[PDB]
Amino acid sequence: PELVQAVQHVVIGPSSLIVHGCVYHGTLLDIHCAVKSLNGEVSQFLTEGIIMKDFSHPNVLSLLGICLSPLVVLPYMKHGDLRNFIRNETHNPTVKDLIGFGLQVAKGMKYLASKKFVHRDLAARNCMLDEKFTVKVADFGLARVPVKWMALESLQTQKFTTKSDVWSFGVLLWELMTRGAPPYPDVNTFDITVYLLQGRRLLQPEYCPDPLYEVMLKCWHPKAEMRPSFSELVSRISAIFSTF
Ligand SMILES: C[C@@H](c1ccccc1)n1cc(-c2cc(F)cc(F)c2)c(=O)[nH]c1=O
Repeated sequence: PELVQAVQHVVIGPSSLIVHGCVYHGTLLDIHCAVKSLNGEVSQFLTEGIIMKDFSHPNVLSLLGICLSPLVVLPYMKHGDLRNFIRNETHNPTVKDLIGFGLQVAKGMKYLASKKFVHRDLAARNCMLDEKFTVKVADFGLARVPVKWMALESLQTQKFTTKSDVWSFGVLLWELMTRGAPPYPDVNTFDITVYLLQGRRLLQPEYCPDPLYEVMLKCWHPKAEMRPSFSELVSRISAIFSTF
């Protein structure tokens, strides 16, 4: 009804999209795009469109538009996801370049948080890279419609907030400083809640600066309230990057 009218500015007409679930290459008119096919719930998908169409930040993947299986049209990202990029042979980003990637994630997340957007699945596998190696926060498989990245309160209560996203970002920083290493590889899926309650945490990566590892430890506080906001994380990571 009114949702139907509110999504008109995000709806793309079939005479403007050429598709060539999963992601397929496609062309858009208003240009090269990525089109994900989505194999009650349609109502929640439409409100997401209204929200994500408002997005305009250099570190956030933009939503070009939506199709009526429903399709999602996103800008094409040449170097794919961040996690696979830091594990690829052809790319050798320095430790300063990895810190820089993390800062771009923090600024895009600062933007998402300024707009009251709780990501729910922040991980390096969900951040894309474009042709200029700009890191763009994205979701490659529905989250608002991954236990080794979830906050303690999310594991126990199933509640997701911006402070629980800060916890996921701490794990994302670890992934970057380890170059795509699986967090908690010897901790069962069914054992992390007790492991985290007992105080235990991920250890300092070999090539991680001491102030940057303190930042990861701040994101992993048992109290969500005691965790640094995204604005604070941008401030602290910019400070580290400038003096590294
Ligand atoms: C815009 C981008 C994103 C996601 C999170 C944070 C920032 C940016 N994005 C949006 C959707 C999406 C779009 C919709 F219109 C409805 C929906 F259900 C999902 C998606 O599947 N993947 C993805 O990367």
